[PDB]
Parts: sequence; C-alpha cells; structure tokens
Amino acid sequence: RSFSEPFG
Amino acid sequence: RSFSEPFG
Amino acid sequence: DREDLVYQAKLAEQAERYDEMVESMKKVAGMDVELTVEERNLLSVAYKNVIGARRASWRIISSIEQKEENKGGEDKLKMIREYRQMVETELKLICCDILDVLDKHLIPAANTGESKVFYYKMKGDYHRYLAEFATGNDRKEAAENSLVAYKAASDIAMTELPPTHPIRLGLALNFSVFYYEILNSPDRACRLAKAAFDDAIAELDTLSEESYKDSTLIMQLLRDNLTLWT
Amino acid sequence: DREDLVYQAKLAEQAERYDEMVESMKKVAGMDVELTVEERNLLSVAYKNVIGARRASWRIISSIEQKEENKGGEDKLKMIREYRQMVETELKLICCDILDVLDKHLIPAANTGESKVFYYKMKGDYHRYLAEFATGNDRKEAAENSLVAYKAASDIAMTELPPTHPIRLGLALNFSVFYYEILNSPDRACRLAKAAFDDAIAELDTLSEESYKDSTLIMQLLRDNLTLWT
Repeated sequence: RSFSEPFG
Repeated sequence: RSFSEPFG
Repeated sequence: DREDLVYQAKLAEQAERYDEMVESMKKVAGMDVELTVEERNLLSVAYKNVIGARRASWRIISSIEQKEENKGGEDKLKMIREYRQMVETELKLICCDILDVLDKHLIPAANTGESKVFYYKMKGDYHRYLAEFATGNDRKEAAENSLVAYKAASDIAMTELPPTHPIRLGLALNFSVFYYEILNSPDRACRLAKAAFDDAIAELDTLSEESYKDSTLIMQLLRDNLTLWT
Repeated sequence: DREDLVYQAKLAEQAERYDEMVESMKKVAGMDVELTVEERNLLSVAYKNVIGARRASWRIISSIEQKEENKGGEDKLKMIREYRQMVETELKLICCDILDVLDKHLIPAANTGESKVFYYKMKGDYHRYLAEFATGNDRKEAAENSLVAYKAASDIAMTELPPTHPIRLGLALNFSVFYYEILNSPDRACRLAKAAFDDAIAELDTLSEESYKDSTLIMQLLRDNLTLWT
C-alpha cells in the first residue's frame, strides 16, 4: 500500500 | 472499431 | 472435481491469469456434460481475455505497420511484419483450440436452446477472429465458416429464444459486426442490427429479471453501431 | 543489431507483450557495454511489468486466502495456497533472472555514477520483491541482500548525484518502502524519506531540464508515503 517508484 | 458483445 | 475446476477458474479470473482460467474451464468442457450458465460464462470470459490480448496487440502492431508504410522504412517494416506474423500464429492457435473444444465437446453435449445458440455463436466469433487477420483463401474459408455458424445459431435463436434474450441479442450484435467488418456489407449489417433491436422493442414484456441489464446493454451497443455505420 | 533489439523492445512495449520486451532488452544487457538512458529505462520497464503482473496476482490471491482463513473453508484454502505457491515460484524465477543479468552483465559494465546507482537500486528492488512473499530464512536473506544493494546505491548517489536527481530520489523512495514494508521500521522509513525530500528542497537549483517532471513526481510520492505512514 506504500508507493514505490512508478514505471511507464 | 465496431462494438461487439462485451465480456467480464 | 467439476466444482474444484470452477473454483480454480474463478481464482485465476480474480488473479487476471486468463491462461489458467482457460486451462480449468477447458477441463470442465472436457467432461461432455451440459455446462451451467455460470460455467458457460466463465469459459467464454476466459477465451475472450486470452484472444482479446492478442487481438489488441495485433491491432497495435498493424497500425504501426501502416504508419511505417507511409514513411517507407524497410528495415523497420521487416521487423514489424515478422512481429505481426508471430502474433497471428498465436491468434490462430487460440482460435483453433476453442474451435476444437466447441466441435468435440461443447456442441455435441449441448441440449438446451440457450446453450446451442451460445456455442454456435462462439463458433461464429472465433472464425470471425480468424477472418480479421486472414488473407486470400484463409480469409474466404474463415468467413464461410463464421457465416455457417452464425446462421446455425440464428436458426435456433429465432425459434427458441425471445427477441430480448441477451444471447439472442449478443448473437445479432456480433453477426451484424461480421457483415460489416468481414463481409464489408454495411447495408446487411444495418438491417440485421436494426431488425434485432426493433424486434426486442416490440416484445419488451419478455425481458427477464435475470438479465434485463444485459439485454439493455446489448441493445445500446446495437444502437451505437447503427450510429457508427450511418 | 543493438539498434534492432531496441526497436523490437519498443514494438513489444507498444503491443503490451512485456515478456518479449524483457527477451530483447536482456540481449542488449548481454552485450556487456554501458546501456544508454533509453536502454536502461526500457529494460527496467520491461521487468517491472513482468514482475508487476505477478505481484498484483500474488496480492489478490493472498487477500482471498486471508478472507477464507476467517470463514475456515479448508478445501478452498488448499487450492488457494497451491495457487499462491505457483505464483511465488514465478516471482522467484523472474527476480532471479534480472538479478543474474545485473550481477553478470549490467553492474560489471556500468561506468557512470547514474548507471551504478540505477543498477544497485534495481538489485535492491528485486531482492525486496523476493522479501515480499518470503518467510523464515529466505525472508531474512532477501532482506539482507536488498539492504546491501540499497546501501551500495546510496553511497554512490550521495557522492555522485544531486539530491534532486530522479534516480537518487527514486532510490530514496524505494529504500524508504524497504524500511517500512520489509523491516517494519516506520521511524527509519520516515527519516530516510523526509531527509531525501528536504535535501531536494534545499537544492532545487539542481533540477535538470531533462527530468524536472520526474523529480517532481517522486517528491510528491515521498510526501504521499509520509502521509500514509503518519
């Protein structure tokens, strides 16, 4: 539920 | 691009 | 064990692992008994996801190909065409797999009007998906096989199901797409869709408590295509 | 041919066929030369999609498992656990594949501060993904390996990259998740995230034209976790 580094 | 019967 | 396969299919569906969902539902079909509405639906959803991923890829790659035909980059076009061909091989394999399941297992054991219409319509759908990318004789044969199946489903639907039945409406919707997209016949596509919509409107008293949302949705899609086609 | 692989990887990415995208970018990594920013990014996106599909499945199946532990349906729980275990095998295989690529190819040939930080941080990420589902000694070992890699990436990031650099910020973001989720240390997670955010704010003159949107996004995510954790 934490946010980690996004991708795309 | 026409719509056919959906699913789900 | 049938109950166990259905459970596994539902877990795969929740996990969005549609290959496994297909595996489980193909084993249920493999039993040669009438499937429940629930089982028919799970099997159809599983293959429509599996095939839908490749149809979506195929349309993307095809559009990239068309862009590059206009730029004339030939090294690129060789790689794009080989990639498209690979996706077409998977499409053909998936269609062939469910067509085999239909011909060997589902159709022979189907013993209700609803299930017979459902499976001939599926047969219609998977040959129509072969026809989307086929050329030359492969396209003619897929188109002829799709037509035969859709006609078979229609004969049964016309005599066995009310005109508001969602499988009958789903049939009209997809058969009308077939005339439009495969047979390049907007006039016949429009006629079939309009007739199915009007025949439902004439008999709205036949809507079922079980499926009125489903009927309503397909009728909206019939209207949406009529819009697109006119 | 390197150029050809990159093209193929981009076609696979457009087609959303991430397995093939991984295949193509792993061949580029296999060349033992410094990757471009573009190639690093394509490789990272390919594996994050491939692994992300299974992490998403794993979380779904795990939540279904937890529901059923409360209903105590044991026949169901046997099937749910076997399914989870199958997804864990795939997770382990995918993590092991990119960890091998990192150790054999990417890290040894990396010769810039940015690429060294990028790859040690990837190493940190994939051991952290092993730690998500591991138990007992496997969890301890994954957690220790993740920590070692993230520390290595941090040593380089602190001396080589400005505090607004997106890879440095991405590192702080993911290392802070590591302390929170794997090491169960909200205090250290909060400290690390807060320090990285504040150090960026102190030096906003260091934002690059090439990456200010990327820096801004990660800083928002640092703030969003701080919110979640307090």
